[PDB]
Amino acid sequence: QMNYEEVIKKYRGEENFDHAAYDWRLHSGVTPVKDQKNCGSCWAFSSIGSVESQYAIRKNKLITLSEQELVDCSFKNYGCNGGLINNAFEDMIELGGICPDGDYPYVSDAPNLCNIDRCTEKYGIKNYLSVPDNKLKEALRFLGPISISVAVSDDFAFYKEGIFDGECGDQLNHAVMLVGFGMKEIVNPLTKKGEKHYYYIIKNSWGQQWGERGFINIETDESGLMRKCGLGTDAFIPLIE
Amino acid sequence: RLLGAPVPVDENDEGLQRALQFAMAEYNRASNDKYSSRVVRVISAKRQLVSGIKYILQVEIGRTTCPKSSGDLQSCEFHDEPEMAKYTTCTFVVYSIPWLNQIKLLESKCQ
Repeated sequence: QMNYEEVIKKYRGEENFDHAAYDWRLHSGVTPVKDQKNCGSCWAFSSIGSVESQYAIRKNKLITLSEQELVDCSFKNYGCNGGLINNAFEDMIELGGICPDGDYPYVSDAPNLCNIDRCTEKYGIKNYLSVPDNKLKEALRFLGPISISVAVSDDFAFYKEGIFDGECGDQLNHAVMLVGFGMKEIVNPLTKKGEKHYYYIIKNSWGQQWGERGFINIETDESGLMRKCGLGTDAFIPLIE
Repeated sequence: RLLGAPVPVDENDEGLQRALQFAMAEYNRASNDKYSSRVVRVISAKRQLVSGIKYILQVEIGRTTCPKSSGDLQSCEFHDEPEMAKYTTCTFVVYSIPWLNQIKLLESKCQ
């Protein structure tokens, strides 16, 4: 509900930056990766991951919130049967914060009635803003990790390592986190000259065994306008201060 | 509209076949009947993306005039009299986690 141009202004101002690479994983902006398991709650893991990231960046605090509470209590979404990121944030505002996952443990598909007064203090957001599909790098650099949607395919669920560029999904279907962008020099075996390969760094919610310890790299250009699998057609980021 | 909700997925979806195949094979094995069953048709299948892949099958099963694969598997034929063929409908819920080369049968309740 806010305006990107006005927000980015106060967080960026002048401070020019390098489009080649920046990784919040090396700047206290990414909390540990979790696992949704058997239950379609990526939309929640994505959201909550974004807010934990905001606390580590702005409050210097390291907390892990409860996506269970969000799954049980977000009447805008459909718990383990899907949801939207912006609905997630929406309800966080109404609920008035979410409890630490230490008091409200995750149990995925297991039957579970919602209960808000289940922790001493809750953590919430002031509001959230949407990021233009041509500002992800800028956004990431001065605002922080972004909760995004992306179209996933089998070639994706089978990713192991490196900067992926396999086949995409049919339509947007999975929710993830954008925690940065990198760049690797790779000598073309035919011209024998090293070429620059840019990419985005994504945090998934399928555990640490998947991909590179839970993360995956996606091919992109220096400006980051190339959004493979439409990654980012849905891009939101919570504000807590 | 939603991320992470169960989607349709076509009948010839190779990933599904494998999913069904597993389900059925698992069944005949769990069944105590000396005759192996097998699917008449796939009514309504849906695939949900999660920490792995989840399938939801609605199929009509039937009893065939065959042994428990000790054969092939492989297509016999269904029993000629509908009472030995004991046709019915089942709902399978398979859960595959490929990057862990594992697969399960979460739910298999028949009518």
